[PDB]
Amino acid sequence: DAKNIKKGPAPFYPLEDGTAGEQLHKAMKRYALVPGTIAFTDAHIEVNITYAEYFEMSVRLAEAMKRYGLNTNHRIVVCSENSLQFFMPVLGALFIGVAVAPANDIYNERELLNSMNISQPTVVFVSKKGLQKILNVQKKLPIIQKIIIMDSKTDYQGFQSMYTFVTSHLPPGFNEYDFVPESFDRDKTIALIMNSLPKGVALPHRTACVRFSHARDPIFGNQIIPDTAILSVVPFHHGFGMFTTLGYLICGFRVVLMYRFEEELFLRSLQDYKIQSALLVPTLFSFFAKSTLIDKYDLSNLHEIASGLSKEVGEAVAKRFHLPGIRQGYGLTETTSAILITPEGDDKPGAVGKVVPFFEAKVVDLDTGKTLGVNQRGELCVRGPMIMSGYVNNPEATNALIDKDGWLHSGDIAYWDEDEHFFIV
Ligand SMILES: COc1ccc2nc(-c3ccccc3F)sc2c1
Repeated sequence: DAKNIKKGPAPFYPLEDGTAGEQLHKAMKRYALVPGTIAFTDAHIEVNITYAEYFEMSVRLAEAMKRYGLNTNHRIVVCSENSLQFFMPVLGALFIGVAVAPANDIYNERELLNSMNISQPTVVFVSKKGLQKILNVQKKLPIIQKIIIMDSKTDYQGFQSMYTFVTSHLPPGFNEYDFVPESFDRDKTIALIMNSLPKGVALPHRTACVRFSHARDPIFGNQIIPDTAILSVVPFHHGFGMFTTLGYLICGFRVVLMYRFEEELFLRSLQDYKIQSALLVPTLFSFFAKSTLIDKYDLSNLHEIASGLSKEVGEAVAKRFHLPGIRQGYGLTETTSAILITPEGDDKPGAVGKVVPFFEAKVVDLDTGKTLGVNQRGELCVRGPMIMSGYVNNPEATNALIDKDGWLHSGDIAYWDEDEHFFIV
């Protein structure tokens, strides 16, 4: 009964060929050519980094990693609080088909070990404040040959920074603008290994490329407008943070970051950076339903607040911020990014929105498995090319989640309405 399978429409702009590395390289190269185009802004220290800086350093890291001997048989871990440097090794690795495993930077040694025992990285990039945990983990995982320091210019405590690592490995006369990223099979080559005990979620490059179609979609993403700035407190190592940010880079936006929440810094940043869009994890929505300080800031450039909710809290937050509603999205680590998203300007309080392009969604009767019609409640199941290739070295868990037909069973109860909006119950 195809009428009861909700399908995404055609993408505004058709799905681009190329790896995720190649598409990020191509977009970023263009922005790099316009001086002063801002990529990231650290709200705490107030430092800006431009696309030219970001592009050049990413390309230098890609080439240095290649000369060091990394290739598609290798993985790297990136372990760090949100920062200006976080995406440099992520981009450099995607440029060369090296899989990236973000490790949650508040994981202790035990959680870290389990994460990295699944990802098995050869090189670990880490912030200064994570160095000790990584040193303690390296002891039990000798596969880690090299630790590189992210937020340092010079060597740090006997370890190379990203800058001196690059200098150690670049050929003479290296040209960042002549560099060409690696081409490979984007379905077979893993881009990201995300954590979901925790398991490892393998995401081929293909899932990111589809995300980049959604990201710049005027209905399912953000329209590419100049001088667009986003404020993001979301962890970069979590799919919500990872896949929104990569998409913002494709778009040329200014990504203003915070690595720890504070009420004044956050509202003052919205005001002073004239933020157009803001990202909140769910507990920060409850937080701003309680806030009264919002009223004291000029938030007239704010177009949207995006949520990775209860209909009550979302309604209150929208009102406090003087917005028509909340831009909700629903996704799992296992689906790369959001597979249901509030279509631009067509929000419904309490809905998670509509099926994104390339995807499909249904709800099924709980004890049965039978597909259901409008306004009927059952388990949400989704099918599309952003679904993980699988949990790493764990086929039983993978087969328990995704059926022989490619349907991923979300575990959540939902229903969809006559306009094809989904509601999670
Ligand atoms: C509001 O728009 C968005 C855009 C991306 C997005 N990703 C989400 C997600 C991705 C991975 C894991 C968990 C998530 F909630 S929710 C969401 C919502």
